[PDB]
Amino acid sequence: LPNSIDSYTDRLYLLWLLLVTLAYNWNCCFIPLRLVFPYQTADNIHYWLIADIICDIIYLYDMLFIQPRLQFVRGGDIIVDSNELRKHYRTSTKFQLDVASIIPFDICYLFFGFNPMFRANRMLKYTSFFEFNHHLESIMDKAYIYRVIRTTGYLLFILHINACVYYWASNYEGIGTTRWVYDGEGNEYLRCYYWAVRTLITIGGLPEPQTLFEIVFQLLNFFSGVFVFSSLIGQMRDVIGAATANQNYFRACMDDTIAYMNNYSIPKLVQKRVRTWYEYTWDSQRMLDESDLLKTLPTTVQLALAIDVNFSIISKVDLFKGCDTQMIYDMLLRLKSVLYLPGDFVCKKGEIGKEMYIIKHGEVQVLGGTKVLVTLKAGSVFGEISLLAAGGGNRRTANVVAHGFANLLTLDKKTLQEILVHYPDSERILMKKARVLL
Amino acid sequence: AIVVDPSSNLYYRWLTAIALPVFYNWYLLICRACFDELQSEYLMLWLVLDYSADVLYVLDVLVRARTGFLEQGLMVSDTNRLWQHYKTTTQFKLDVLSLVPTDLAYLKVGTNYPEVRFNRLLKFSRLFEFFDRTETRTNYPNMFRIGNLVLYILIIIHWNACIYFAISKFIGFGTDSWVYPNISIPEHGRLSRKYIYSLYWSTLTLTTIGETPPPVKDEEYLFVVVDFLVGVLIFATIVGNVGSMISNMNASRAEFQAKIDSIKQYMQFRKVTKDLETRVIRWFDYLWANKKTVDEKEVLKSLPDKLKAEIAINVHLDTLKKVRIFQDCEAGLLVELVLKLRPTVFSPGDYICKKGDIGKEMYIINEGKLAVVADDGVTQFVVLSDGSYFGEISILNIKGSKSGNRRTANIRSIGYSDLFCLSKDDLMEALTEYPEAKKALEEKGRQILMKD
Amino acid sequence: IVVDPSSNLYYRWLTAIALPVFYNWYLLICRACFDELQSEYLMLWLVLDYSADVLYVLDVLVRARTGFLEQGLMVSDTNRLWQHYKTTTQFKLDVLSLVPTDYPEVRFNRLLKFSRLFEFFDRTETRTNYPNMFRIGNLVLYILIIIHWNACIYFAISKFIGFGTDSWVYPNISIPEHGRLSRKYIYSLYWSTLTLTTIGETPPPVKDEEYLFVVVDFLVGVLIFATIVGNVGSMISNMNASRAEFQAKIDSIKQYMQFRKVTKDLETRVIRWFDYLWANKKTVDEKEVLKSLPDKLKAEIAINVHLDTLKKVRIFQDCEAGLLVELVLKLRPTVFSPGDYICKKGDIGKEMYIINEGKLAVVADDGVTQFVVLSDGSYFGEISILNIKGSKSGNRRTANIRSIGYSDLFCLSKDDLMEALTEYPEAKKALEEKGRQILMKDNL
Amino acid sequence: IVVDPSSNLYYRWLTAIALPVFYNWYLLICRACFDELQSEYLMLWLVLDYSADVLYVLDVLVRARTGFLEQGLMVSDTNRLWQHYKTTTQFKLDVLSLVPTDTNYPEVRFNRLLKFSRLFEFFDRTETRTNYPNMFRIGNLVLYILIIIHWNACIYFAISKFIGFGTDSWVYPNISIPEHGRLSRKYIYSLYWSTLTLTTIGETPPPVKDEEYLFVVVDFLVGVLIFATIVGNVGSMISNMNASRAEFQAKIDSIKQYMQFRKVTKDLETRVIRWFDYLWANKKTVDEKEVLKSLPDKLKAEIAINVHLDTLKKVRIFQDCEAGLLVELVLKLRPTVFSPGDYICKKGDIGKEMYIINEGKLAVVADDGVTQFVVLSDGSYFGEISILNIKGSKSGNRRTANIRSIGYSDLFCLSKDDLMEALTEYPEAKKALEEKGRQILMKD
Ligand SMILES: Nc1nc2c(ncn2[C@@H]2O[C@@H]3COP(=O)(O)O[C@H]3[C@H]2O)c(=O)[nH]1
Ligand SMILES: Nc1nc2c(ncn2[C@@H]2O[C@@H]3COP(=O)(O)O[C@H]3[C@H]2O)c(=O)[nH]1
Ligand SMILES: Nc1nc2c(ncn2[C@@H]2O[C@@H]3COP(=O)(O)O[C@H]3[C@H]2O)c(=O)[nH]1
Ligand SMILES: Nc1nc2c(ncn2[C@@H]2O[C@@H]3COP(=O)(O)O[C@H]3[C@H]2O)c(=O)[nH]1
Ligand SMILES: *[C@@H]1O[C@H](CO)[C@@H](O)[C@H](O)[C@H]1NC(C)=O
Ligand SMILES: *[C@@H]1O[C@H](CO)[C@@H](O)[C@H](O)[C@H]1NC(C)=O
Ligand SMILES: *[C@@H]1O[C@H](CO)[C@@H](O)[C@H](O)[C@H]1NC(C)=O
Repeated sequence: LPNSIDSYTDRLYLLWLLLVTLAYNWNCCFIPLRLVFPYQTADNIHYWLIADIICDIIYLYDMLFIQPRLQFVRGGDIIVDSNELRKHYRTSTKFQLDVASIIPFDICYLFFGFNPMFRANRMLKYTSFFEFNHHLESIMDKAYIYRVIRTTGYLLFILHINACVYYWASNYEGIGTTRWVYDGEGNEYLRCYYWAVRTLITIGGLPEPQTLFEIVFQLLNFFSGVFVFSSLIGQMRDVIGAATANQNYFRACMDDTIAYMNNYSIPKLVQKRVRTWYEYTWDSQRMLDESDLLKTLPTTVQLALAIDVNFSIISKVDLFKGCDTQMIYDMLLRLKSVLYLPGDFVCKKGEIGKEMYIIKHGEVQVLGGTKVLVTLKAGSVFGEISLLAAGGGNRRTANVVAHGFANLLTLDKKTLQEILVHYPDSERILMKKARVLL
Repeated sequence: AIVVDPSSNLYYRWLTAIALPVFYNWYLLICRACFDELQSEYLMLWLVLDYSADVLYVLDVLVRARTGFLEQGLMVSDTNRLWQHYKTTTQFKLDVLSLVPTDLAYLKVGTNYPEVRFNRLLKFSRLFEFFDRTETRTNYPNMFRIGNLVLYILIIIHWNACIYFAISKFIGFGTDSWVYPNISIPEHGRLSRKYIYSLYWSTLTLTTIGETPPPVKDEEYLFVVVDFLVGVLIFATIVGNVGSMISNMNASRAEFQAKIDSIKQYMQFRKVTKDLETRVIRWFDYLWANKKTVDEKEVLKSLPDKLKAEIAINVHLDTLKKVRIFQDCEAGLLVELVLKLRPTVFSPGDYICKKGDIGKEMYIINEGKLAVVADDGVTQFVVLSDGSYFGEISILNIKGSKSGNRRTANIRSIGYSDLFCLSKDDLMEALTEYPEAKKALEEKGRQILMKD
Repeated sequence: IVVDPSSNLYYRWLTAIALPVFYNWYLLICRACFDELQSEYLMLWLVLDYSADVLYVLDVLVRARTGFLEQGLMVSDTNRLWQHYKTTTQFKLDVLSLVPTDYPEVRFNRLLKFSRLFEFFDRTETRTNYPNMFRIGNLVLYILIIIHWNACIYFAISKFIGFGTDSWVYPNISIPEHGRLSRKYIYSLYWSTLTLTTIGETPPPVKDEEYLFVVVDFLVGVLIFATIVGNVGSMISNMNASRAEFQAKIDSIKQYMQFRKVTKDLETRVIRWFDYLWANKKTVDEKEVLKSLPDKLKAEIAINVHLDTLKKVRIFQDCEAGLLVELVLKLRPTVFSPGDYICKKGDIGKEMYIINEGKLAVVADDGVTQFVVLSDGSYFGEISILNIKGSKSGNRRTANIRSIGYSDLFCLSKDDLMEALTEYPEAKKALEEKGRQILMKDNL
Repeated sequence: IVVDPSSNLYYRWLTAIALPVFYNWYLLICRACFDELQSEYLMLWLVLDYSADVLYVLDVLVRARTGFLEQGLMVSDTNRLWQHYKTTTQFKLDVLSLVPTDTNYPEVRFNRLLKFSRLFEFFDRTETRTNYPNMFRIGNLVLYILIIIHWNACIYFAISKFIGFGTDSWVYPNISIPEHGRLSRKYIYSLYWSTLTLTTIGETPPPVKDEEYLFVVVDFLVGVLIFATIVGNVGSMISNMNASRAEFQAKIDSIKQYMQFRKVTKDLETRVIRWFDYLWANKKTVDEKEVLKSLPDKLKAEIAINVHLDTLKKVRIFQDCEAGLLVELVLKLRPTVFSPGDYICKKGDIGKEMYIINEGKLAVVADDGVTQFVVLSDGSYFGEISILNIKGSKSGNRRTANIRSIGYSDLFCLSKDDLMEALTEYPEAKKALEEKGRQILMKD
């Protein structure tokens, strides 16, 4: 019992919402059961009262000692002060449902006996179940598993409610009176649940309804079964289309560029290299383009995400001490991440150079024209002698080939000058370090 | 000389008052035609209700002869041109066919055949127009989509029940095992039993459940196979509409979750530290829980520039008149300033601008609480609050001073601040056409620089 | 004579060859399996067989003299067309579909011209104006063909097993109730509908082959049902995709106006604007409509839309031809609400407007008096855009222009104008001297 | 030797190990539950079980020699591969699928089903390798349906054997009757019952006892979930199979509604619609940079020098300038598809684009009369003087000749500004192109 409950990094609070879910699920799944079936007998009534008192104690402990302790954000600032948390929960819209649910109609047991229709206000605390659903769907690493289990749970719950309504209608017409009603001969909940399954699921094969109340019942129940089965198909389609969305988008762009390379008659080796790039990009990043993702975020989280992945790689090179931090942040926001297949040429000796290469998760070699001089492992630098020079400047000194699936981080010279025009003093000191180092 | 307005609320109250007797005419005209105890038993009630439906049909002709229309932007308000634009429509032909006086033949046959009133179903366009106006007007569009779909398939299930009872009356009551049973038996001869068993048969056939007795004759085989193929099309539209309602009831939730899983996939690929990972994740859950996850430029993209400007004024101007600097300025500069603002939300602990950097942005605080700190850590010098302002001294680049364009202090956020980013270049191109306002902003910058 | 494959005569031939292909599918499996349709109406099936083979050899000639495109040009050399036809596989399918192997079981190669039926369905789907209604009709035709072929397969399996030896099979056809051909076809159609829609009022099977056929038929009916539901679900999701996108835009706007606490007058003004944009069908914007087109068709649509409106004003008629082409390429239209001020007094105007289907009026400062009422075709914004001597103001609005109704203007921005005004120098000296004449016309 | 997991030898092993995993699943539940299929064909099951255990042992020996990518290149060290195998949970599963639990009991070989990962890996590799992904997704769904139908048939026969044959009306009937006592009748009636239960049809006899009621409730509830997943996974396949056609129909109908709103004349309307029909018939509906924006510059340049360097090697201005500059040129080239008769540029329009003809036939038409001076075929080139803009020319600030298409030409365009950004890094070739343009302008 902390002074203030964080409710995002609190597994204990998730276990408490599991406890209010279990009390609320006891009420929803055992209100109509005791209300319709004769499972509230005289030698089980203390067991039903013991678990219903445990349910009311969990409801009351929720309304008193946990839900007035929740850390919430008002006006930007988070709140720790416990009287202010108590004022926020007391002036919330959860408290209307909670104090409307915990109203003791169990003191009305002296008027009309032990009747669980008095306790049918305990099902009004649905917001604890939906808070538990949202909190479990947010903590889970695979939300489609819990969406499938929740759609199964709603399906089994509507079949349980329909089994209780069929046993009410059987007791209302009389048990064993007509051919449609329940006969009486087996386990009452199992045969009534079987009828609710074969009606709700729109199967049929049951006895045909005989009187007019049974025809109205079977007609409304078959209509609700059509819409329950249609909602079940729609929920499974939503889970499927939101489960294979990234895979279907990757496959759609892959077959789109295969259709382009077959439409313009491109050979099998180049098509195999494009397909090898696509399979390695899916096996590494599990996404098509990371720049398309990072263009959606704010600039501050973009800055921190670029810093935590590249600032160690920039600072582990001995060259980059003297550069200033605003230019370093802008060049880390203006890095481009490309991939090189094994054997590809990143720097051909004699071509023009316009790129500073920051290597990350790869291993390229320099060939000065097949001997290995120094195998550049991850974190190293090359392409630094054509970035500092104006115009053509210097050509490449050696053929640089990528040995493995190298994932270079590239810094183009045009984007470097587009950074540099907003930083004159940085341009000056950068040119000075350029002249001293070369 | 009254002209109604088709975008108003009087026209929508008339669309409700004419989608009542159109729906009555569809439902109870097929039922009174096929069942023949409804027409003969409740004859005074149907005389009263058909008088009401015909009076509302005449008034719908008089209202459609006064619905204004748009040419050159303005509402047309002259009665001769309204009557001419009504008369050159097909809807006038459908309305004057829907008011053909077949009550002469209805009194000729002995007030027993409402088969002659089936041209009263010809105002289906008023019913479709009411459902269209409600589905754009209401606050629960998915609940109205399911109410509209349930009304459409209940029209079809009711019409097919009346068709099955008319087919059974044509073949003979209780000659086969498929037709409706013998109505001289007093259990099946009641009208509630007739209609509810015919509706039960029609629901079972048109939703492809089939617990019905199997047909005997070829006309019954043919009607049952036509009803089963119509029923598999009706079940296909039910599953398609409820699947579309489920896919559009959490479309924004699914796109936010796709963004969350893509960020989590990127951060497990590049392997960021867990404090930054939970910072970005709690930052995105805060943006979803405070309903601000979608960017203001993408929400307001569909709007015209005039309504974008009025929305930007009515949001940002009550913040931008709490700044103690911009109080002597004009309407065009305030309009362009609240146009060129872009809000970015910061998390706690996040740095806005660090000391010793080149200033390229100006910030105006709105629903936030900040703190200028030193280089050591969390030392609150000034707590910048709601409506206050910073960043206005290192974007103007006033040379000849001791500071220049260097942001003089480390600024961090205390809470979940929601600043208004106002860029340097977005200010200098918001002062390019206004040189007197430019030198007024330079003289107030000289005042606040003489303070700094 | 070369039949052009995108013409209207070729689609009339696609209709006239998709008729006997559909006949050959439907009635060839029915006449093969039922043996009383084939044996009773033998003159009618000989007449329709003669007409189907005549249309099949005429389709061989028409596919021999149809054209194709090399280098964008229509080929009309008949030996090249015949060689391009003979190299394809559809000539092999047409010469297989016209082997006179002549019991219509020997005529079952006539179903091999299925590509003309698929071509007719695709050409109608990209030519008609009710594509979802045609796709519903196409899906209903496909499932009626499968229901029919399953009825014929059930009657063939019943005839192979024995008529009325089991309870599963078709009953004993020597009884005159079950012996008629109408009863045979409609009971086999009723059985195949009950099986392939997975309903099951059918009698249960007895032998292992009947059990296995009903298993295979129920799995095929499950996949048929799944394909029907998937086609109608994608069609319902595409029939209102534009409506759902516009409602998502409306709901995001209303969520923004709830979150940023926008006042009720502006909330009902934006709600009135979205109601107007709904009721007058402008739910998609022209800036995203005109992105997918090529630049040549975009320029030609800009000519044919804007030039007849732009030459309605006589003082803007003195302009150069290709420069007017570029000007109507860069004219960007907007729509204004009633009561919306186009320009107040104390705002420096950076836009020129040409009124197209609207009605604007000039008013005083906070006073609705009508000096003049601008109309369709007239224009304004011309004295504060070319930097002329004003009345000690330069570029300032000297009049308040409201909107009387839902007016629509052609917004031509100042810097957007000038960045292409700089490239044509002498023509722009002519335009700036014309603007000096307009300023002389209004007020020195 | 180290087996590379991206090669084709590893996919041949994925087929040769997804064969006995599928045998072990299917026939191990059927041999366990049916008890005459195990007893009769015992020599066949001894041969197939020895073969499946030999393939499982070779699968362990292959997974101990399957390479894996560490820092971009494959590990070839066999001790490193063996330690990376031993630290996996798949080593525990691939050792647990080989324990000697042992003729009369095939339930002691139920640990052979634990190698499901090889079967799911083979289905994933076939769906990423085959040319028909929706056909393989239908085959995968039908195979999962048939495994579920078969396992439920075996479970119904085991439950009926446990309860008693023919004691109830729900269970499998009496085994000493020789009609029901044969193995083909046993398996096909249990498969018929499992199909009719799991597809939720329910024409089978209803349950009598309580465990039969509970098994049929659980069976209907498994079947409605499985049959909702199947209908959803077919409808999602159909919707994401025709999403591209639906997007093209949305573009076509939005541009149609825009033209019928803006009152575009019928000739331009028919020209736009015939251009869209041509684009849909020749499948150039996508945009080139929109479908290659995700590839890196090296592979974009590889495709671009593969398809454009053949037409760009024979040109007047870029003959032997620089190989990397031709790479940057074919990266910065950009397509536009033109209509027949469509003028590319008249007399009077200022030039800013160079065009390279590729699969088209153009014409230098005159002003008034349609006379073809010389037809420019594919590989030819124009726009050169108006993208070089040299001083000392006639310098009329107009293009000097009309260019009009004869057929559907596919011009690959090039802007002068994109030329200058290609030409910044090599200024000697800049001066070379200026002098070549001067030569061709003087020798026009
Ligand atoms: N030639 C060469 N370049 C090296 C070596 N080690 C690091 N580098 C860098 O690798 C480079 C590849 O590109 P550059 O020609 O631009 O310049 C070269 C050097 O900066 C080496 O041993 N030889
Ligand atoms: N230096 C400074 N800036 C302050 C103070 N209070 C508010 N601010 C704002 O904080 C700033 C941080 O960025 P700037 O340098 O851009 O400009 C500074 C001011 O606008 C203060 O006491 N000192
Ligand atoms: N100032 C002024 N503008 C007028 C008058 N009548 C029509 N107009 C137009 O109204 C205008 C409003 O915008 P502009 O300043 O752009 O230019 C002005 C003129 O084109 C008039 O009497 N005075
Ligand atoms: N004037 C002219 N242009 C030609 C000729 N042959 C090809 N072209 C190209 O056609 C052009 C049309 O546009 P440009 O003026 O831009 O430049 C011209 C040339 O590049 C020719 O004989 N004369
Ligand atoms: C219906 O019932 C009446 C009286 O019960 C009887 O005379 C008549 O024959 C019955 N009709 C049929 C078709 O059986
Ligand atoms: C079918 O009926 C005929 C006469 O009605 C009879 O001779 C024959 O045996 C019957 N066949 C079967 C299989 O019942
Ligand atoms: C099955 O048949 C045998 C002999 O025909 C009989 O003894 C046995 O009781 C039957 N089984 C049942 C369950 O009746």
